[PDB]
Amino acid sequence: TREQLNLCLERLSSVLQNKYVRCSVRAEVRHLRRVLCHRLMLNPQHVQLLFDNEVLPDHMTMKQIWLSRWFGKPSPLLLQYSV
Amino acid sequence: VFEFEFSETPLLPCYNIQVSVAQGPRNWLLLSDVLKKLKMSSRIFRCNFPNVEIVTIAEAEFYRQVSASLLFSCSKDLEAFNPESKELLDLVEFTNEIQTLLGSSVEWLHPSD
Repeated sequence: TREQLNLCLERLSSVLQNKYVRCSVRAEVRHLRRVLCHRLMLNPQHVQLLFDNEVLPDHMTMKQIWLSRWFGKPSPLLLQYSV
Repeated sequence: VFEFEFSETPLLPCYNIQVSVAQGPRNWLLLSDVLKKLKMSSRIFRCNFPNVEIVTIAEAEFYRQVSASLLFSCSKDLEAFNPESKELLDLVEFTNEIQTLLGSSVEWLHPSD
């Protein structure tokens, strides 16, 4: 298989449940947004993903976010979501 | 199709390690990490999962493959290991069954909702 990486999701200013997420390195922001919608039982496009209070583009992969903002930081990668 | 693991408990590190040339790199957990979380004996684990692959690997070799990875660029994610060690480590193959046993739920995202 392909590399897996570990995320921890945090609500910022209806909550999650299981905030630790493992996914494929190729998983993209858009995919995570939809999977989160499913778990929170929301319509599509009601969850945006953020790092350091800025919205992440739909086409960015989890691996990019790691290398660009989390390089040399301890696992898991910390992301936030808004509803 | 994309596979996601959700857990309200921190995740064990997943290691991408080639054990056989024929197989290429595969995903594994350190068995001691699994056994610690469950406080379970090696014996009970192997009895209950007789067909989950466990392999032994030199800690030295383990260190080289793991440090090669950009995702293990933090010193903290490697400090439990010794680059020159001749000790053998046990790796358990990282299956959905193991993820489930360790308390997580596995979800599948398809092109549609």
